Amino acid sequence: TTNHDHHIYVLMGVSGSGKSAVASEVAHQLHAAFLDGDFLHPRRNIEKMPLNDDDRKPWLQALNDAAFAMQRTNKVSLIVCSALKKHYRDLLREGNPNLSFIYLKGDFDVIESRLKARKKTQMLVTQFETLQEPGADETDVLVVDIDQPLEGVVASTIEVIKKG
Amino acid sequence: TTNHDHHIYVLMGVSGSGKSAVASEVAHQLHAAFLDGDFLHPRRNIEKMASGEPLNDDDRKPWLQALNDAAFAMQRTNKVSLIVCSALKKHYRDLLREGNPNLSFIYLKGDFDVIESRLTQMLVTQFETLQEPGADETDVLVVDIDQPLEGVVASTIEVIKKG
Ligand SMILES: [Cl-]
Ligand SMILES: [Cl-]
Repeated sequence: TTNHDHHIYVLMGVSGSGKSAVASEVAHQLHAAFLDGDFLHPRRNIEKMPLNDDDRKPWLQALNDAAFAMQRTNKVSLIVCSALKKHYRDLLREGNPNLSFIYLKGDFDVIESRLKARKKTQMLVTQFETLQEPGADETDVLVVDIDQPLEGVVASTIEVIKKG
Repeated sequence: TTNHDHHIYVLMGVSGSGKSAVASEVAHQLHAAFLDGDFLHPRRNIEKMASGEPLNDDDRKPWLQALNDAAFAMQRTNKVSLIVCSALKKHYRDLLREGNPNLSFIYLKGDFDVIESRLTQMLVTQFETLQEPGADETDVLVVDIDQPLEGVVASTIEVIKKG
């Protein structure tokens, strides 16, 4: 069964919005479970690695199943998944009423500079075109401004998680 | 491709050996990737634990394949990746190793006295299922869990840095 006393937060946003870094630190501070969704891409997906809907299908099912597994024994679970399209989000939501999204939101230049700093440019543009910012119909979406130092993003994400 | 410069450590051992607590802390201190493999279990597998039934080999199969896949995904962009998996049988370990030469195991080892205190019946069954890695398993590093968490964490870090 779904445990309503427990909750899943899917950190979403385009590649470069710092999702893993944020999730890892938040998880550590809240003693929460943490899953970087990027690790569940199918064998085949890693072999290819602008992915398509059919590409993402099995991945999103895996992430839906993982969230279900995580909420059984964890009060708080964080899953990183860009979840750019509303449909991807609805897929994560299936049978998971106790799941919400924390949208790490930033402008193109902020994300572009983080990407340029890492250890692509066109994909980022493509990232933004694909992204459908959650609208008023999605009431389980909380937004955090990533145009701030890492510790601030972390603390904004924590506030968003604790406000309820 | 496999990046032999990168490494995956599967923290193994029976339930109650503190696998998750150690992995979490280690990953954070090292900035390593971390996946608790329990989260990749198929619902049916979850359910057998619901009623308190000990798991089967065919049970564990897709679970292990997905852990194998996750290890391969983790090693592409992380120099150090930690996966929690009890990996009690030698065959489970072999499944995780397939295609992953850069995967080894960190065995959180303790006997029944300790794990019972650190912790009923499943524990007894865990030990029966446990096939302690022998000499034919060279990518197994052993960590004594009969010390505080801080020490376990430190011994685990040392094991990862020795190589
Ligand atoms: Cl990101
Ligand atoms: Cl454990």
